[PDB]
Amino acid sequence: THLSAHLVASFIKKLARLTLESPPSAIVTVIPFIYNLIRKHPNCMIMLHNPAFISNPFQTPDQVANLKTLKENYVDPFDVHESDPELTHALDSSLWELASLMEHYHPNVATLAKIFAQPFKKLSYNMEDFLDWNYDSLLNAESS
Amino acid sequence: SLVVQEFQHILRLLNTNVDGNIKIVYALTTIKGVGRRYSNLVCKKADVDLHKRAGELTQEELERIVQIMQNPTHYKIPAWFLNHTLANNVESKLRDDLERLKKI
Amino acid sequence: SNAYEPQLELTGATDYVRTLSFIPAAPHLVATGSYDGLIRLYDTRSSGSTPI
Amino acid sequence: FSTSDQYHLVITPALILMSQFLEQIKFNSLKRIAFGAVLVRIVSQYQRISKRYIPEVVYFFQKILLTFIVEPLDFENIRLDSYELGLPLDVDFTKKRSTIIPLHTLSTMDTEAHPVDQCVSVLLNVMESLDATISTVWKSLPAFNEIILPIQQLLSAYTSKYSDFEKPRNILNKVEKLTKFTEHIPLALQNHKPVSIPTHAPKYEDRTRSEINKMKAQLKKERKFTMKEIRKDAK
Amino acid sequence: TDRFKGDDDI
Amino acid sequence: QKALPASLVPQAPPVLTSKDKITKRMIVVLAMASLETHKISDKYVLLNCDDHQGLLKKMGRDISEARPDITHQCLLTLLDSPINKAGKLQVYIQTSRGILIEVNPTVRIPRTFKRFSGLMVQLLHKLSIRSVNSEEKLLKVIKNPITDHLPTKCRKVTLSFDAPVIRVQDYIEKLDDDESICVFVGAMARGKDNFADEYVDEKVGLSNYPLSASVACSKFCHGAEDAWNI
Amino acid sequence: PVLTSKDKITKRMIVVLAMASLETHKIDKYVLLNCDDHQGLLKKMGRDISEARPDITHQCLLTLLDSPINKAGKLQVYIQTSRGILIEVNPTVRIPRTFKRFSGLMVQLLHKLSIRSVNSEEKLLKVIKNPITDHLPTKCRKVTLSFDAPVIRVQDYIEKLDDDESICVFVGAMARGKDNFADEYVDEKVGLSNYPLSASVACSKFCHGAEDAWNI
Repeated sequence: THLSAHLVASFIKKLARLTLESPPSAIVTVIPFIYNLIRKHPNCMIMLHNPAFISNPFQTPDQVANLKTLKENYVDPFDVHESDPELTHALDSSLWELASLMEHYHPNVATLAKIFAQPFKKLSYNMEDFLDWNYDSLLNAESS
Repeated sequence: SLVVQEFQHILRLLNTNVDGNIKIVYALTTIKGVGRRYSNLVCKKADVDLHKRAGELTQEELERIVQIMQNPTHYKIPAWFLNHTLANNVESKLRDDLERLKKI
Repeated sequence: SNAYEPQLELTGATDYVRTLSFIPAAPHLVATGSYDGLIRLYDTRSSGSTPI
Repeated sequence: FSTSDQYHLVITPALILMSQFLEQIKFNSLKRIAFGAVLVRIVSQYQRISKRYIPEVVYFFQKILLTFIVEPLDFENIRLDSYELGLPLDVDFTKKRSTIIPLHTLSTMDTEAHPVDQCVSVLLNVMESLDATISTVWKSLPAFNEIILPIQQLLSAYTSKYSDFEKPRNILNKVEKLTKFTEHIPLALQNHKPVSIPTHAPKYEDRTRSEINKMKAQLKKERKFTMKEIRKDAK
Repeated sequence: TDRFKGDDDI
Repeated sequence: QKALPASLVPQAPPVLTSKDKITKRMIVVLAMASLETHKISDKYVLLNCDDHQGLLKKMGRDISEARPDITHQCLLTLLDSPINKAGKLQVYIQTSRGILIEVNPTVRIPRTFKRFSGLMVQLLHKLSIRSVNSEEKLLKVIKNPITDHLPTKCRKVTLSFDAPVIRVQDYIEKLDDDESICVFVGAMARGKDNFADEYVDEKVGLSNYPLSASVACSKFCHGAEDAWNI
Repeated sequence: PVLTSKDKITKRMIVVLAMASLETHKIDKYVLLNCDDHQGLLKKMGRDISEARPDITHQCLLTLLDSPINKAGKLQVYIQTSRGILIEVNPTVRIPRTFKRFSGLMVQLLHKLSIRSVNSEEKLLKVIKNPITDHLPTKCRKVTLSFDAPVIRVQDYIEKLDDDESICVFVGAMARGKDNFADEYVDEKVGLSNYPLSASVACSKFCHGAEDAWNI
């Protein structure tokens, strides 16, 4: 209960890059974990989407041009080298890694990232129920 | 800088769903039928805090309370804790009798 | 008395404001301890959007 | 069979089987290196017809490139299997070398007599497969920048080490024009249709109970009337 | 749930 | 620079009934509507112009007057408009005889006129019609007057042809931040535009040409949605 | 001036009621296919009961013709029925406000194949043959109002339209059915709100957007 949003941000981003280069059973075990952390600390929904970049129809071309200048001048400020999780600027970067894991190939992985695409309905997942998944087990499940 | 604890939503008990964010005695009264003093006696027979909400009270004491509330005879529970034809005939009869009087 | 709107909002912090303290002599000066360190000191008769 | 469908009764178990083959095996032999290269080729054909993403393939590219030019401070995050097999500055890089030329059982039977010609052959085979898969998938995936960043760093290491190959240089310019073209705007996944107000339908237009009530009404009415007529007659 | 279909019948 | 709300799931906005008197909204009062119920003899039935004119003449009223179809289509376009989906208007039918009818923004009206007429006779005799889920009353006959059942800080304007035309988005954005708006729409077939002069503050017009009442309601409603950014 | 299919130059608006259910029968006289008036009839015919909705067609025509852009005379109405027959409606028509008189007028149109008034100078309802592009103007921007399409502001869209480019809009008047009726003709699709609309409010929203765009 005493963790900074910067801390949860750093761990979320590092686990995102490991999902970017990870085998699928690790994906199965890790994306309910990111859901549960964003459920606990709801302030990371800014990195799941920064709505400052969403354009409304009901606004002036002045603000449209402001959005264009922001879109061209934007640069990702995340640092992967730094060991300090309070100094890694992980709170100003999104999960393109999890957008790609949305465009994974396996169907169950595709559904378990549609759970990111959908609104945040429920709160717990029982990671001890999502944890025991290996190649032999998923092969036997698909064959049965 | 971490601390750590020692939650569950609406639970089901004998074809009846019972909520979590209220106290235990009112949970057992939303159980269909039984009373407030019976819930008090079941709770203080289980020897728990009476102020805790149903999100607490972990599964071992939960099944203990379910066992006591399902088998009361093993726990010395006292017995104050459980829980047109003639119309047509009289219509026809009084009608035809007073009809005959009306004719005479 | 007017409990519908914040009489004076106070922003300019970064992450998880969880402590604050008024100061005895100054009845207008609010110290506010955030969670990234960086204890802010605001003066309420100013704008208050920025710490002093 | 048709691979392009989402779920297949035999292909998706075959997909995860070659996935396990792509990942779990140990890299001690050029035989297994060529086995992984032709597995990379067959999954590249599968995604020529299907167009999806595989992180095991991009990790495979990382693993194969670093186990070829292991010959350690630049990439220690890979945990390789063989440190001995490296290619020193003895490459001929001639265009008339052996191509990918997949003769499967022949190659896998004469692999343990391994020449540097065959090492450069399987290397360039992985190079062409990586170029094709990048051009069909990687530029379309949104995380393309951080997906291709370790591959780009290994390629810059290749160029700084050798400065004689051409296909790495061309892939560098291709991914350079890709990262100059893409915009890299942060996510906007959570933004939904506002739900509407709920709607409801109106309602407009027991025989035993009905007959009971009708008989009660009959009894009441006739009883009251007979009493009134009795009292009239009596007065 | 209902969206521009009219209503039911008996 | 500005944090997100903790809940970002979409939730239905609460239905605006006559009980609540704070939240800014729009009210449409289809006034001088023609909904009379007659008894033919074995059965009661709502007066319509086209089909039953010999007995309408036996009453002696005007076939030109007794027309509920225009109130019907006004109700259709109103309760199908997007602002009803957003939950920001509610409607009241002010019968020519004197009834006040509160219509909740959740009701799903039958669209064929015979079903609507059966609904209307059941309403005007039973005084209430409940949902098929049966926990709420959608069509409630309520008591005069409308000022007794309106929001406290409201503006009451009439839709008259002879008033100078204005732009509805301009008027709505000119309104205050909690000052609701109530438009009196003449649901007569043809007649004078001076029935609510003791109710209203001022009269407005929307075009140099006369309109159908459904088109007038649609114009005002779409201007309101354009103002409140829907 | 009164606009017609023969003029294909001036800036105008064209509405297309796609798959609009206008079907007739003879029982011993004629009858329109009303969804509520008869159900065993539709079950004998095997046609689906929840499809024939000339009431929705009537609502759309009423709102469109009484819209002020119609009184200013800047549009024209084409109805492509479910059976493949094109119906042309001019902006000088006073349509019946009753569903029964509308039904009689439609069945008489279907059995006369022409409608002219007692003034008899120029027709009002013309039965003519598919396709529609023979009667469309030259520079027509073709849009379909679909829900799955992105949302737009009609003011910005009519502003981004060209100078003399006429605009044609396609709305589906069926009860249930997918919006892929006119992809062979249409350029693009748009949506109007985050809530699913209906035919009458769709054409009313679009005509009011056009009214405020062209300053009527």
